[PDB]
Amino acid sequence: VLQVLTFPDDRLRTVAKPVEQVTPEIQQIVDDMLETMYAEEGIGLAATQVDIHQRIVVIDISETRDQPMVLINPEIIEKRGEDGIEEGCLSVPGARALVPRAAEVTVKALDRNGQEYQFDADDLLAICVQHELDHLAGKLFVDYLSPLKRNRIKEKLEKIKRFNE
Ligand SMILES: [Zn+2]
Repeated sequence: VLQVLTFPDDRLRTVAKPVEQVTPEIQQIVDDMLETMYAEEGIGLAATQVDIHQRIVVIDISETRDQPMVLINPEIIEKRGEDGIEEGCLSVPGARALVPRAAEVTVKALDRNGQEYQFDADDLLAICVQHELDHLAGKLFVDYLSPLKRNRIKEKLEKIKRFNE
């Protein structure tokens, strides 16, 4: 029954806790998060973004939208090089900006079945991994921008929700 939190919500700054065991409940969070992500046409989503404060990320960067990746307790064990591309975020609707990142990452994680696995990534996946793990640390891509640009984005989003609740 998930919707995405939007900047400047303080719940987006919560540091996620490790998942302890991959239970059917965790599997259900995973499934729901993938449905949300596809419906919002995203290529990644962190649990923190739907107010679930546990280290779960889902990603699909494929143009055919059928190559899902599930990352439970992901950890970047090595970063190499520098790169960056234009990023957006379902939690920052309407904003896009170049973010400096590592070019390559080595990532360890559990899959949807609790199997630990390790992989290297570059290009869009490396970027999306970094972006999504930032969320689990309470960081948003607008944190890499200038204050004036970030403040404008914040003010525009606050306006949108000013009559809520
Ligand atoms: Zn994001």
